[PDB]
Amino acid sequence: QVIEFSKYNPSGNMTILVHSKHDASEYASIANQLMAATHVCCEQVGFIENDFHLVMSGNEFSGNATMSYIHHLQESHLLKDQQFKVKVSGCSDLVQCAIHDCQYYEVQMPQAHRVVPTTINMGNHSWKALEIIYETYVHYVIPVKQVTTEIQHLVEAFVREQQWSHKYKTVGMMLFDEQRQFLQPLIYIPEIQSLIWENSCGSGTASIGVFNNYQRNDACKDFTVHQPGGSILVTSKRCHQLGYQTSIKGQVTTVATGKAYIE
Amino acid sequence: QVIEFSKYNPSGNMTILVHSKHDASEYASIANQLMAATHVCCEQVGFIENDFHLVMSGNEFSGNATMSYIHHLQESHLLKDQQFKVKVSGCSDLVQCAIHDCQYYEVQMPQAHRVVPTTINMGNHSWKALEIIYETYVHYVIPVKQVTTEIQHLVEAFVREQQWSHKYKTVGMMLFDEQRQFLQPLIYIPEIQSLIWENSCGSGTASIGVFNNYQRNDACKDFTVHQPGGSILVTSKRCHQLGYQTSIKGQVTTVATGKAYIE
Repeated sequence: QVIEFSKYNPSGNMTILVHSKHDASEYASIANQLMAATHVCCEQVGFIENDFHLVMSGNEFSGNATMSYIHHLQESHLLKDQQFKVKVSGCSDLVQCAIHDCQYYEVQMPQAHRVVPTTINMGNHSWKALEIIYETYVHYVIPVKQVTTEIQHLVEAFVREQQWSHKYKTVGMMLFDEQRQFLQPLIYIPEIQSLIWENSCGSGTASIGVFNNYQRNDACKDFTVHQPGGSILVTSKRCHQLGYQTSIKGQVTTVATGKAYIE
Repeated sequence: QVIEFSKYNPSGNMTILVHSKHDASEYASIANQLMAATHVCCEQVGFIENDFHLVMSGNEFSGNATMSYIHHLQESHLLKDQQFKVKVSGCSDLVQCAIHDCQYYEVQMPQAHRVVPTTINMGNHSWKALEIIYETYVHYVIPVKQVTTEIQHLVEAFVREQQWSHKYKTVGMMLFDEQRQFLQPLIYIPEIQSLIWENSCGSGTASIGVFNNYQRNDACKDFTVHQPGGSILVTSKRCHQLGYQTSIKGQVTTVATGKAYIE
């Protein structure tokens, strides 16, 4: 079976988009084969179906994969700088997207329902954190003076020991060096006990925007969040009853395009 | 810069072959970019230059990359089952290659100059091993009752503590479960202190052939060496003054072909 694909580098969160048409029932099997390290290899797969529609293999929403799709539209379909909406899996409403100058792509992110200032106990210390609750995941923004291997091991231990609400399909521990504007994102998937120190995290970058809004009572615009795989910008503002309104913006590199062979 | 490439799965030792023409001075820069995990990603890159010529990015010889090239010749250039020779980097003479029935590809491997039965001390135990000395590397075939994480950690410790002759560009620790015909290969590159538990190892599979010959005084033909990423067959015989004559044979899957973008 031949799969027409492109492989993208959105700040190291390697993404494949599929251009060829496949039955949606096959998406998980195709994506599982492409993602393998013994295959083309990537961290997530989207299927491209004015009719913009992106379906992630697991029906989840990905800001980094949506950004990759916007990049594809600009470089391949020669879309001009504009604001438009895209239908993406995991979102009830169309997602606000934009092509900006200098090949920056902006993606509206899921709404933070509420935040809770908390402390988490790891080893012999208490860490102030902001719990940010979304419809299908939770992030903890944990300010640190510096990211260290010791703290990473404490965070791994902490996530494996807690019992996580089944509401949260992913749990994010977002270690944030405020001075260096550096995010070291950990994503935990409780269902499969998967723990990953991500190269970059679009949803985590959006959480830094919410954190900034909560901490400062001011909007942030194109706030740079450095991560292991590059940087992503976050724009976030609390808009009265509409709550936090957050987008991320970044660049994407196409690393390859061609045919992948599966089955 | 556009690079026409194919990505191959030779028992998990992911290999890219480049089809487009490039200056040999550029091979290391192109290969370093393609191999990155933020790029197409692979473990080694060969450049395709009756004139069969394969140049590895680091001018080394790879049995698994040569096998991948033979696969390319069979599936793309529709070469029939035949014995032929290929010029490969790292070899003074042309390399004997074959396309066999059922898409098995055979590659003549570098000659083991000599073997030394030895013991190595790791922790509180002595392990019988066969030291197999080649022109530019050394392998230790270490029979084990079973491969364990504890033994893997002992082997890592052992290779980092020894002082290795500069003759040996790579050092291989070949943990071999004889009963299960299972090889757990570790490759150490002293110069860059790189330590890798390989998915598969063509040179290590050839060393198992030499080991079998030394241990039993008989030839082995299509002896199956199971490895983490699949299996490779080894054919090996000691031929009087010509010494050990060894080849490996295996299957290769093409996972993708297309254009990669670098610079």
